[PDB]
Amino acid sequence: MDTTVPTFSLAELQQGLHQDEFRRCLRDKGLFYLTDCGLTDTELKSAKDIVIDFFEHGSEAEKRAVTSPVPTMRRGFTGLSMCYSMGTADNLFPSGDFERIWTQYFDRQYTASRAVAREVLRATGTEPDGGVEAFLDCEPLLRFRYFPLRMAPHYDLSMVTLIQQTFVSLQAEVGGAFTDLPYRPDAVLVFCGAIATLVTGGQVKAPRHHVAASQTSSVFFLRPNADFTFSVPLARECGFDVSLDGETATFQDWIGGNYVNIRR
Amino acid sequence: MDTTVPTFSLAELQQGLHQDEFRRCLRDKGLFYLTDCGLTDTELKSAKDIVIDFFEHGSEAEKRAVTSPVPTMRRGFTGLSMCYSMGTADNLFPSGDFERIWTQYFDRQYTASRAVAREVLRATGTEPDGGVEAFLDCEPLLRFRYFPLRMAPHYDLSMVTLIQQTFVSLQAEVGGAFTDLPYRPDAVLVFCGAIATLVTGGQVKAPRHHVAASQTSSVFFLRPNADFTFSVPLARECGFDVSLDGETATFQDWIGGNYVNIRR
Amino acid sequence: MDTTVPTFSLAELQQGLHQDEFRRCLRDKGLFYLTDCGLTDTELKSAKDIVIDFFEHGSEAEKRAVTSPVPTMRRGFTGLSMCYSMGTADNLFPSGDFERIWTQYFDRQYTASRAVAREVLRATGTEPDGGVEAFLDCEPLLRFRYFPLRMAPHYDLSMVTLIQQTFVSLQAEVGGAFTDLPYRPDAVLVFCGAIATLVTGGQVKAPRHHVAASQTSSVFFLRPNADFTFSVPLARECGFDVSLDGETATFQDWIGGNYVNIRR
Ligand SMILES: CC(C)C(=O)C(=O)O
Ligand SMILES: CC(C)C(=O)C(=O)O
Ligand SMILES: CC(C)C(=O)C(=O)O
Ligand SMILES: [Fe+2]
Ligand SMILES: [Fe+2]
Ligand SMILES: [Fe+2]
Repeated sequence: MDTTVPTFSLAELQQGLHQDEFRRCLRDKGLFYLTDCGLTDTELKSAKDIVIDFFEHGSEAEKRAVTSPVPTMRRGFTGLSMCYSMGTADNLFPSGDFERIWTQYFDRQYTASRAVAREVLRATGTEPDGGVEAFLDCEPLLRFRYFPLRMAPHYDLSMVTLIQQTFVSLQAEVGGAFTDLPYRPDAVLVFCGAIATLVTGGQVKAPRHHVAASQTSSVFFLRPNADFTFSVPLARECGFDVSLDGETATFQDWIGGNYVNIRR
Repeated sequence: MDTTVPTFSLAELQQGLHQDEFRRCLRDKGLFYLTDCGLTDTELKSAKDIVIDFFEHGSEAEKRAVTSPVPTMRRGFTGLSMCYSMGTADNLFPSGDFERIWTQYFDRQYTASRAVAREVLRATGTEPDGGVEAFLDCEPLLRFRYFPLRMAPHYDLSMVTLIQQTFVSLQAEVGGAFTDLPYRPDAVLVFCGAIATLVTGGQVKAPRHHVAASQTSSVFFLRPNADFTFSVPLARECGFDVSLDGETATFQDWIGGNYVNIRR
Repeated sequence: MDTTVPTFSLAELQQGLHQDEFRRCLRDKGLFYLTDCGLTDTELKSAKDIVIDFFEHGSEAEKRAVTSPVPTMRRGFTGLSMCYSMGTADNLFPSGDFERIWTQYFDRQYTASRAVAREVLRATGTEPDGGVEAFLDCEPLLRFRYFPLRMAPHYDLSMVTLIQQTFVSLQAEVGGAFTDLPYRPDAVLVFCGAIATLVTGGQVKAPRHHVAASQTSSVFFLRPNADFTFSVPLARECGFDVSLDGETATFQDWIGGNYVNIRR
């Protein structure tokens, strides 16, 4: 088996091309680069520069105004390296220019994430309980980190995670070995998460990955709604060590009352 | 903005003084020293000496008699450095003298914690679902540690946490930088926790803190009851990344079936 | 008190012998070696050799065929050192010979685990809610690790955990000090877990242990069903820091929707 991380054009997938290859990739690797999805180094520059400007030239007062009262990294500024997070609502923006630039950037990320997830579902003949569109109108989280192992091995609990980033620190398990994941100015890196594995009945792999040890990274988590419902027996069938009584359960029943993005 | 950790007299607060300054502190810093609350180095000496005596001169048999069958550090003796924990009931005391001394010490800590939390609620015009007194008649946990980073950065999930302690190891984020928190023989240190943030609708900050690397520390967590109820949309509004279906939820729905005191 | 890790013959226990000594051990130590339970170095050789052969001579393709889409270590092969896991159903076997050998090995482990747990319940006069047999027909997990501190201090959340293994790395807290736990070709090592503490009302200790830093170890967790029910007030009485509203709760209510095997 070739341990090369493949690349797929979103447009070609939506045209019904490379279906066998796509299904194979999802099952055996669970990761791939995605082109023709409206996201490149171009649509990233604007957002990157303005947030970097904020991280470097923003005053403690300005940063305070966009910092949540609890340091959860859900919205606004966070000092972990620095981070800026946002979602579909309840956002914290430092300026009008910043808001316009980041709202557009977030929208493009959310659109691309839903589109590729839509293809993952179609290629596996998966109809989520409640329908595809209700499943995809969810609870995304975008996190931009600035770093002027650096992250332990783990897998994502998202449906899919889109990464842009800017030495190759990011590595993922492929074929049984850690493969480097360099940036592609013309594409976005896609990691399938445990929810893709769960909703498709085990047809999709959620690969482990980590960051080895100055750069920036944009991570977009497409996460299901709390009421997303699934089959308990089926979950057991593909590796989930669930402690759920009954035949069906929700994302909330499984993970709890607070979103958990990664797992070791 | 001045990054000085302020001090407030509990008596003066209860008199309606320094309200604007108190509200400001709660919002921008989330920590402060508290005087005139019935807790000083005097009321600590008795408890400290007797527990230290136990840690140093107690036999393995005597320690066994006050050690829980599961090493949870909820009640009795624990060997992590050593620790002694207690609550409102189901306690484990090694001697009659010990029980009298620590029951009085616990009562003073619980009274002071409820009193300052009462002021936090009043200064923010907060009426918890179910009322103030039902909210404050809760599930406190007192932990005394003896140490004859030493603790990773985190925030507390309590309403408020009171610390006495005895080189300055304790540090908290203030103004965007770690500020030392030395002991005050005449005051107790108060950290606001995530529940203060939650119940007040985001009017209170839960500051991150840690312990840098021989001394003793008394930590009192004022924790809500499992059935404490709050608004889900409001929680989302102040930074909580909740995965809760519906409009209202309980502490148990959010955190789960076991108390969690801190979060990184 | 003697800090020696005792040994009990399962057959002698089932005959009503050494009851006081057994109860004492369960209360003060929570661990012991078990002989005459159908498990020795003999019944381990076959399984060990064949899995070692797989770990060393198995191709990436063969390992892939028995690897779950999510890296949970619940079933099949896992590359953490390597590991092979199995349960009562939904298993992944690389060959017919492997399946026959490991199914028999698993059955012997499950039978021995239920038998000793049955004795733990009898010696403490414990009748689980719903009855003994329903409690023991549960959700076991067997994990075989190959290692051609190595594990932080923790306690198990199982009813009981059986260990075989093959310098003494394994250590447990006994009498207030870490005692080495060498292998016994004629016996299996038994650690009592938090569920034994819980179901017996605090009559059984769940000892902390860890692995100091090439060998193999077989760990069998006898875990309760999600619907196992217990008394909340009683749980509080023996050290469990539960945040459960009401008088009764289930394992799922306490731990959540995913099994958790250990706790620090
Ligand atoms: C650091 C990025 C690449 C990541 O894996 C994550 O945030 O889950
Ligand atoms: C160590 C003390 C100061 C603490 O932060 C805690 O226990 O939460
Ligand atoms: C490593 C083994 C002995 C263990 O303690 C466990 O897996 O819980
Ligand atoms: Fe990740
Ligand atoms: Fe703390
Ligand atoms: Fe263990």
